[PDB]
Amino acid sequence: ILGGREAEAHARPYMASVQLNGAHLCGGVLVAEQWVLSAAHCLEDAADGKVQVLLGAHSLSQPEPSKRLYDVLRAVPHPDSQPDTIDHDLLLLQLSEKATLGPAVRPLPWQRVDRDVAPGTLCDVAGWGIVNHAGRRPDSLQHVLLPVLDRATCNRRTHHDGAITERLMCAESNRRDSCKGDSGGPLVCGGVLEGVVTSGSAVCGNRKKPGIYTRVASYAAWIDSVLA
Repeated sequence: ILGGREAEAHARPYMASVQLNGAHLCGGVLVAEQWVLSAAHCLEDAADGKVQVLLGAHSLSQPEPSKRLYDVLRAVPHPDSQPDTIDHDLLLLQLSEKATLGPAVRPLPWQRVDRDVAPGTLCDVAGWGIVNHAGRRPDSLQHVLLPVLDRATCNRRTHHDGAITERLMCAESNRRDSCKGDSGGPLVCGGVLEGVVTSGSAVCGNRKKPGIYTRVASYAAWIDSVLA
């Protein structure tokens, strides 16, 4: 997270660290007691390759009562996701067992009605992604507040050139943006999960390139069917 701030420890009890071989790979959001939502590309490339999810965490390395590592029973990427596209870039992970809920671990309500988030709404995105252009990554969770950018403006050639579908959304990324390792992370509006960070970035904070987030409401049907 670029242009952010260390978050209050465990103030976002839904926050997940999706992990590969003991290292933070991606953000994630606990959406049901045994299900975490993330990005499909976090996993694409394959793995062979131990995937796990850290819940109740603030610091990735330091001891905390609420920290708990879960093995993953099944990785369900969205079947229409492709390793070379930003489209349908969602991944569901069933935990080895239902999560132990508490002040530091709680599922987050997500959006099921397929309407756009009003442009100008301030939404909260958190993660352990790189914090500067030199590529340094935080030990503890960062967050930032970003205004939602209208899709029309986000589709201008200078920005993303018509690529932002009705299934995607944009947030302003002028000095403040989500970066590499923030993928799969949650974009949260008024206490409700609206976005999942897609593939970005490392080219983090270019205002001419807004942050792209997959709209969860667009994949409500899919999420439910996997969860049943």
